[PDB]
Amino acid sequence: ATKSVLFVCLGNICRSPIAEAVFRKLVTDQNISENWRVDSAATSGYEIGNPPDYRGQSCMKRHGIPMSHVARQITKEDFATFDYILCMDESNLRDLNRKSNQVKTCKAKIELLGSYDPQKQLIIEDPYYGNDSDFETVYQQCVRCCRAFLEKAH
Ligand SMILES: O=C(CS(=O)(=O)O)Nc1nc2ccccc2s1
Repeated sequence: ATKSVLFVCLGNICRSPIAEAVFRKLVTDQNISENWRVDSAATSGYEIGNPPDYRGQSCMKRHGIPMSHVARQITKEDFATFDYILCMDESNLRDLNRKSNQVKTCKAKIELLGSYDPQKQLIIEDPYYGNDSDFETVYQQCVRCCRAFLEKAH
């Protein structure tokens, strides 16, 4: 379009780097990655500079999905440049809305990624203190939500 989407979670080391990687693969598989700007960022500064939690890498390797990212915090600019900001839970959503009201230009539509899930699992829960099966759940949620978002944005 070019179209753009920013996936957001608390740390940008587990949920949103997986979502970003899943989405980039989907558009690359459909020959339209050049039409999309895809990224991920954190609401917080807890993990800035760090790559995805290696448990998430292990999950993505199993599914054949390339993932390469260094954590960064969302900035005021992101609200002006992204068409969609898709986040994981209600705390992310609250924080993003708070930040968005501090800027003059907010192009982005800010929503829960789970609002796209055909299976209606609204919240994508933080797997950091969970186990490998929690990362797998997060992955599967991202696949379903990302596919539906690409098909038709709200
Ligand atoms: O970073 C993530 C996961 S994700 O938001 O990247 O999916 N979860 C955190 N839990 C904590 C808990 C304590 C301190 C810092 C952090 S960071």
